[PDB]
Amino acid sequence: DNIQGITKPAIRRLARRGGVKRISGLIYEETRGVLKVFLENVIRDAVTYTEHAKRKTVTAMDVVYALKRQGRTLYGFG
Amino acid sequence: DNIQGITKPAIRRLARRGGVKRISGLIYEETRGVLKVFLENVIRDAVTYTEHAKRKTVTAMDVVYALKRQGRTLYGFG
Amino acid sequence: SYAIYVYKVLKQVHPDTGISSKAMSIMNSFVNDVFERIAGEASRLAHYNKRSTITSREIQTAVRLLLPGELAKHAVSEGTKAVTKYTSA
Amino acid sequence: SYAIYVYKVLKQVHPDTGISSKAMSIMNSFVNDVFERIAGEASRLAHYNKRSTITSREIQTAVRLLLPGELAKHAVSEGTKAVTKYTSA
Amino acid sequence: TRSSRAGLQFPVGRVHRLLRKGNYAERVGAGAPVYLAAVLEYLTAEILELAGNAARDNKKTRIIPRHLQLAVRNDEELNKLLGRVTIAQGGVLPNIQSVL
Amino acid sequence: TRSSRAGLQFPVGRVHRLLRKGNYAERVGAGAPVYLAAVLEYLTAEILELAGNAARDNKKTRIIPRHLQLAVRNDEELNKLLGRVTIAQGGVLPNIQSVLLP
Amino acid sequence: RPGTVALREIRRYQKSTELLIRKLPFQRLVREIAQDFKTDLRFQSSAVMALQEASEAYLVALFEDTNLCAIHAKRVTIMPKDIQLARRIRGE
Amino acid sequence: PHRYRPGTVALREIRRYQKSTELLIRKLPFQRLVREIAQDFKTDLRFQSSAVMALQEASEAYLVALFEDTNLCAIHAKRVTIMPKDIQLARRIRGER
DNA sequence: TGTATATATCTGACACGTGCCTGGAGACTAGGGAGTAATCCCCTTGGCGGTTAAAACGCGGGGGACAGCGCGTACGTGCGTTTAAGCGGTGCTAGAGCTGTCTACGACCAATTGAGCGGCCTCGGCACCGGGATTCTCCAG
DNA sequence: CTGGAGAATCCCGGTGCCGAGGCCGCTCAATTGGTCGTAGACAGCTCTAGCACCGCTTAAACGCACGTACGCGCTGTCCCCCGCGTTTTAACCGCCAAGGGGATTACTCCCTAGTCTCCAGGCACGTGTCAGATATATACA
Repeated sequence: DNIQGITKPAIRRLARRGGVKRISGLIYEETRGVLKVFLENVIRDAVTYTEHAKRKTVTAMDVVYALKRQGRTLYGFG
Repeated sequence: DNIQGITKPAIRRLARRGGVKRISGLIYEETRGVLKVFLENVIRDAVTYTEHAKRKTVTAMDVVYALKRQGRTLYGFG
Repeated sequence: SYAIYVYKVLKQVHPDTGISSKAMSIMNSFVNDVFERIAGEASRLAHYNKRSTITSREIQTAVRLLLPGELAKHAVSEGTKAVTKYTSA
Repeated sequence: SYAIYVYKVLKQVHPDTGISSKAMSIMNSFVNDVFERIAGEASRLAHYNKRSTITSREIQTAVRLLLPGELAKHAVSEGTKAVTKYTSA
Repeated sequence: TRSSRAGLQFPVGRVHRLLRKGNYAERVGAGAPVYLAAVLEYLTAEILELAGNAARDNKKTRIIPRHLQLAVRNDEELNKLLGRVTIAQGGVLPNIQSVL
Repeated sequence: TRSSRAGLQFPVGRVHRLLRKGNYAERVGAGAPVYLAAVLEYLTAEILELAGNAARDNKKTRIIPRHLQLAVRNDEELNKLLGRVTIAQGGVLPNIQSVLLP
Repeated sequence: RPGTVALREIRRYQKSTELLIRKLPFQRLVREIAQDFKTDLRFQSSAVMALQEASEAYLVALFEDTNLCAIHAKRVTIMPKDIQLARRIRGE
Repeated sequence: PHRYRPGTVALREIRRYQKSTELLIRKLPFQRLVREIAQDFKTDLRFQSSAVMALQEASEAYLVALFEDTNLCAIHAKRVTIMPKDIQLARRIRGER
């Protein structure tokens, strides 16, 4: 139940950096939905790269390759 | 001023093609503006292709390469 | 030009249906498009595990990267079994 | 890596400024990222003129495609300056 | 053919020729264009099935890129495949909003 | 190195040797990657110069990736070049709109 | 009535596939702005019509995102601020 | 009765966590969520924890892309309120739906 | 006014059909790309075990998106008119393809060599921190 | 309302930690003295393609009446995110073994490019006829 482990007032603080005055309660769960979609895409293709490398231990270079291919390239991790 | 060759009734027919009922006069020159920005982009990088190619007749494969670069894939010309 | 194989498989599937030259160029540019999608992704994929030889496991892995779910299972099915029938010769 | 080169040019520009290793990996990763950006653009544009060889006109074309404006022309001035200075020797 | 080795129709040696002169690696295993041309022949098969059935069901006899337009826009997997892709001579699908 | 031969710092042999070892073309022209790495010391001077200036703007000596974050995002050409790509631990450009203010 | 026949016109231009704008002032506009870099290039006319193809395809896509804005802003009257949101999310 | 106004305090703390440079969520439920969702696909997965830290980083950065983008969407709709049509709209404009 | 339904001949487009040639395989080779046996160590897994900050939870508060109404407009339809785009017909005109052409340019071997690689002190920049100065401000006029 | 008690936050001055910075061999990665068939621009000019003048026309476009249909402002809502404070739970700090997995020893394997041919698969390069374009003739909302 760690999709609930990202807590509701933490999502409210994501509206604090997000700049929201009035927060509908449905936004939390749909945010967990898009979150679930985004994450399961990333680990899905990432574990596809992992199974090509004949591995059992997931490295960060997987999500380097995926987030490169997902157009959200991240730095500072090689 | 052949930007007026992009006629206001044609903008109306494309707006109906988008399903627009009440069309402000504000919309037409804004269409000329943002559309012409896309035009300046296309003539810019396209003339970078052709002038890079040192050729004097701009062919179709040039703007195939250009729209290809813009994330804008078009079929039926290759 | 890709009129040969698209048009012949078209004669294998839809006998009573016509085609324009425009859509035939759409087929040519389409196979060129996704062809270079796969060649690019696999070309990145081989270096990722320090390999320099383009074999089929990289390709089928790339299919597992690209196609979502159902048609990925169908593409792995008919394509992988097509490779198996290729190995039967 | 390229941390020492960013270190040297850093001390050419800002001698009185430190740097963190994490930001060093941020911008080293950025340098490598743009390195494959120009490598890919140089690859497709190398395919376009169908040459076996990429020169500074193709690379210059790639930068003048990607980089927005006069600062790119000053990069043409710096690159043409140092390379053209390096040429006849 | 090597398609006759495989039982298929896409050209193994010609797609493999595009692999050899597509300039991606120095030495290339020949097993990759078999699965490549196999998958492209399958994707080709369902997209031509949507083509001939889509244009044929609409009281039309020749496939026109209009029917490529509402053929792709009637599909979700092709929407996943051809999202940044524009079809020439296609127009749009008959898509009018309920507000319209 | 050929860099100091050309009045550069960025390595010619490593990068040009990667230009053979990257699977792009058959032949690798000599003047192209030195021109390229010269553009790299140009843009490196751009973002590093902005990084030193911004690191001084909070009166600090050592650069944190925050100053990279508002270094790129406050430049027109950098943020236009880097609207899609995210850096780690950089943070967010502070932006108050009219919806917060009365 | 102002619009039902126009809705049929919506079904016609959403049914038709060819272009709608006068092609010679369009071509002289292409050459006109094109004189910023070199005057009087040689063109395929169909290439110019293909710039019109992908260009107006981007336009119709902007009518769809602006259209969803008008759905979202509860209106049928598109505004330049609707184009501000649409271009803004597209990053323009 | 040490009270404040009902509303200004949230705006100031908005000014802080917009103005500042830190994450908002925990570490271990995220890490066990990496393990949790990841067990569904292949068994016996061993995880670099710094990869999990990087994925939490890119996660919340993508969340900044989310709430800032759909923030501007709700701003256009004459609202300070986020509605589900903001999310589904803006992600449809992204081409995601 | 828009729609549906047999009738008719004409067009050109794509299927068909002819002539030329090219494109990928068959066998053979060679040494090396890449799995593999072994296999080791250290590090990540999965827990213990003390700590405490997190977040949830309750109790209201006054004002947010929408709604009802309603004012007050900006434009779509129709219509006259002519007109420049369309058309089409031809005339004038040069631009990339083709053949060559002629030699430079990155492989190619090995030799060199010295810059960074791996690693180890280390200085003071900074990271909380005790405590104060100052501005902002929630609630009073 | 302007204008202050009290937090917000910057600041003024410790400290002490190890992070960046610098220090020390030592290569191994970059650099080059030399060969080696060659890849790409221009010479020359086309012929096709593409711009341009001549000359008639029309839904398109531009101009105009009108009567609308929609954008939004004023007031009203209650409930709902936030305010105050509270209470727990698992997050967090610090700790133990372990065998897995990545690396490291070459090992050891067959494979994947180079060459000539081949020769029919396949690609230049034309006609026709019929779905449809476009009428040709027919009944209804």
